[PDB]
Amino acid sequence: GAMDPSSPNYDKWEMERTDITMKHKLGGGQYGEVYEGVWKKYSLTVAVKTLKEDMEVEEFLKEAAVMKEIKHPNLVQLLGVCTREPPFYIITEFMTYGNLLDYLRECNRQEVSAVVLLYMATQISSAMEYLEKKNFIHRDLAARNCLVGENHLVKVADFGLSRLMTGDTYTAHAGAKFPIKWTAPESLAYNKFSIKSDVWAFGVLLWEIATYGMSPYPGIDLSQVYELLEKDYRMERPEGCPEKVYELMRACWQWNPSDRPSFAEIHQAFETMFQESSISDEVEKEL
Ligand SMILES: Cc1ccc(NC(=O)c2ccc(CN3CCN(C)CC3)cc2)cc1Nc1nccc(-c2cccnc2)n1
Ligand SMILES: O=C(Nc1ccc(OC(F)(F)F)cc1)c1cnc(N2CC[C@@H](O)C2)c(-c2cncnc2)c1
Ligand SMILES: [Cl-]
Repeated sequence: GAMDPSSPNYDKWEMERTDITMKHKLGGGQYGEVYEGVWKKYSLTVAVKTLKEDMEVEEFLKEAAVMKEIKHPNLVQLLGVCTREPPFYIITEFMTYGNLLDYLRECNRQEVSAVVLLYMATQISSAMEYLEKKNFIHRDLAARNCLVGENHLVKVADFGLSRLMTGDTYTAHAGAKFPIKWTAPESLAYNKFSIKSDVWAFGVLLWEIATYGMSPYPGIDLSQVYELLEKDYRMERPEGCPEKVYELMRACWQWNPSDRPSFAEIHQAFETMFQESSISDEVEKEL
C-alpha cells in the first residue's frame, strides 16, 4: 500500500483525495483549473490545481516536482499532491486576500501605507533571494503572480497565466505569450532568461507596488517598448516614491543583465535603506 510508510512506493507528499472536500473554481476562472478546497482533518481552506480533460501532464508533474524542492515563508507552500492516478492535484495553502495586483488596486490606503508597501516589496525580495540561492528562475514575476495573506503577508506564486489571462497583459512573441512590459530586453530580443531577467521583472513589480497597481508604461504601445528601452528610456519615478526606492528600480533596469543587482543585494538594500530613516517621512517629503 503506497500510502503506508513501510511501502517502497511511499511519497510523503501524496495525499488521500478523500481528505479534500472540493468546492468551486477560484476567482471566477482567472486561474484556470484551480479550485477552492477544504482539508477535512485540519478544517483548512486550500487551493487545488487540477488538469483539464485530455501533453501538459509532464509540465504539471514537473511543477509538482519543483514545488517539493522549495520551502520559504514568502513562497506559496505546497501542502500535498494527488499524482498516483488521474485527475492530478497540486494542493497549496489558500491566501485570504488573493492576488497582490487586485489587492493593491482595491486596498484601503490608510491601512496599506508606505510602511506596508515596503514590507510587501521586502518579502518578495526575500522569496527571490531564496530562488536565486537555489538556482531557480521564476520567469513571470509580477504582482498578478503574488498572493496576500493575513497581516500583509505576501507570497510569490506562479499561476501559469500566459495562455489563461484575457486582455493585452500577455501578447504573441517568439511563438508564445509574453507579458511584454515585465520582460527583460534580452529575454525579448535573444530569448535569454536568467535570475537577472527576474531582477528586471522585480523592478517592474516594484513600480506596480509604488503606484498601487497601475499598469506599466501607460499610454505606450507594446510595439514601442523594446525600442524605447534600447534608447535608454525608463519609467519615471512614481509620484511620492522615495528616491532610494526609484534608484533600486533603475538598478533592476540596467540594459546589461550583469549590471543588475542580485536579489541578495536587493534584499540587503531594503533592510538598510530605512534602518534609521522612515519611509513614511520620505514619501511625505516627495509628495
Ligand atoms: C493550487 C496551486 C498549485 C500550484 C501552484 N504553484 C506555484 O505557485 C509555483 C510557485 C513557484 C514555483 C517555482 N518555479 C521555479 C521554476 N520556474 C520556471 C517557474 C516557477 C512553481 C510553482 C500554486 C497554487 N496555488 C494557487 N494557485 C492559483 C490560485 C491560488 C489562490 C488564489 C486566491 C487565494 N489563495 C490562493 N493559489
Ligand atoms: O506610499 C506611496 N508610495 C511608495 C512608493 C515606494 C515605496 O517603497 C516600496 F518599496 F516600493 F514599497 C513605498 C511607498 C504613495 C503615496 N501616495 C501616493 N499618492 C498619489 C498622489 C496622492 O494620491 C498620494 C502614491 C501613488 C498613488 N498612485 C499612483 N502613484 C503613486 C504612492
Ligand atoms: Cl528554473
